[PDB]
Amino acid sequence: MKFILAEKFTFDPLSNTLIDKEDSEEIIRLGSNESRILWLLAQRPNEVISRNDLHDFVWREQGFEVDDSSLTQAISTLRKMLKDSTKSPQYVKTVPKRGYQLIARVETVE
Amino acid sequence: MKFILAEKFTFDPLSNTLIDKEDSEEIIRLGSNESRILWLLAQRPNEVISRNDLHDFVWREQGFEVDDSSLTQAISTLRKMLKDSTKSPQYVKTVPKRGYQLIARVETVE
Amino acid sequence: ILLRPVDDLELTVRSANCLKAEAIHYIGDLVQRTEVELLKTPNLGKKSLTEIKDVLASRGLSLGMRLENWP
Repeated sequence: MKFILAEKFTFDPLSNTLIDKEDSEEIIRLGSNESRILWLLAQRPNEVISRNDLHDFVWREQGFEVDDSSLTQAISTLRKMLKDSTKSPQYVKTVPKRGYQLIARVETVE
Repeated sequence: MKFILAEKFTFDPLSNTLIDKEDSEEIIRLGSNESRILWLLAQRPNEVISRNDLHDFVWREQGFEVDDSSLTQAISTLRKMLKDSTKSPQYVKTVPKRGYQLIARVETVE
Repeated sequence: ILLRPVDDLELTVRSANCLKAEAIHYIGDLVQRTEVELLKTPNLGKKSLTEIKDVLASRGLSLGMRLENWP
């Protein structure tokens, strides 16, 4: 099933592609880790998810263990490639001591 | 058991032949390894397969003993024969440390 | 020596994470697995293997040796 974020981007959890409607010619390529993190965010629309829980769901299914700086770097690359605001709450933000938040709307294509 | 891939190719593993919808007369010859690779990708359309699984299923059936990088060479040859850009994959994706992916549409006639 | 936590080995955090990937808990577990078995691992590559084997040689017990009735 394909998801639409903030009526602007479209993304699918199964093929890991991003499409911007403003520039439909340029497909945006994302890494597997950030794509799975964003999909997990989309599964829970706009409610807080713990850093610990999202981290362990993303990487323990991968079969291997990494430090928690990897999560921060993945979110940094997610915000950078999406051209989301550096620290304003436009699409994705970080809520301290509680976890991570998404602001973009969820539109299931099918 | 013949497949259609991405609404463009017709794949025959029993005859290891690849046919284009654009080029119906042109039938391209693929080696045994590439045919088995694509056959497993088709048997699991879009679920992520593992490198150990491919090396096993391909070369444990014939009893061949090859190194792991032979899988990489087989995938490279398949990519060059499918005219699939590695930078922007449309048929075969490399999911790092998990294996490969068949993102193209796969249909089973009979 | 074979009964100490792999923590007491002074290895790079990458190596420790990789060893937790295979659930290596204590030392001696690390020594009954050869180099080819270990290298077939996500993220446990060449330089990490050289570091782990050099620290093992500082312990003096390189990878491979077998013992009796463990544990």
